[PDB]
Amino acid sequence: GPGSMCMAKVVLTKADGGRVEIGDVLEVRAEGGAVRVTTLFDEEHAFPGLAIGRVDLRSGVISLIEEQNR
Amino acid sequence: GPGSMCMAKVVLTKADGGRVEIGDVLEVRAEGGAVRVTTLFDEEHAFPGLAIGRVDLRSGVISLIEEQNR
Repeated sequence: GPGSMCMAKVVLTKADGGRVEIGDVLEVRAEGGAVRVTTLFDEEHAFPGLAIGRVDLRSGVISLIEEQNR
Repeated sequence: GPGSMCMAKVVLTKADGGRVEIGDVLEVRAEGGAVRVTTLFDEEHAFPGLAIGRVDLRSGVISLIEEQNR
């Protein structure tokens, strides 16, 4: 199989108050105005006005929050 | 049954310019003015004026950056 590795899921909330979730994530990045997310299958996603809030390596979860410096 | 667990490292830099690294990280949390870091062995570290910059599950690496929202 693939051997030793780690992977996770991202969860976030829209300006509408709607929840959104992304599986099979290999990396997450906070830019100077947005959060970026990239999967095992090379799909990239990007969300303006977010920041990275919490990370958990036991559960395999990342939670994003709405940034307040903007 | 196989082990489902993962852990990371955290990397950051002090206001004195001193480089800092933390191993065996279980979870990380950005509060409204500080980052907190908790280990697999129930130790804890805390750092005011940081935010989470990157989370790289492929490598097991978390990177912190200086908060601009002060």
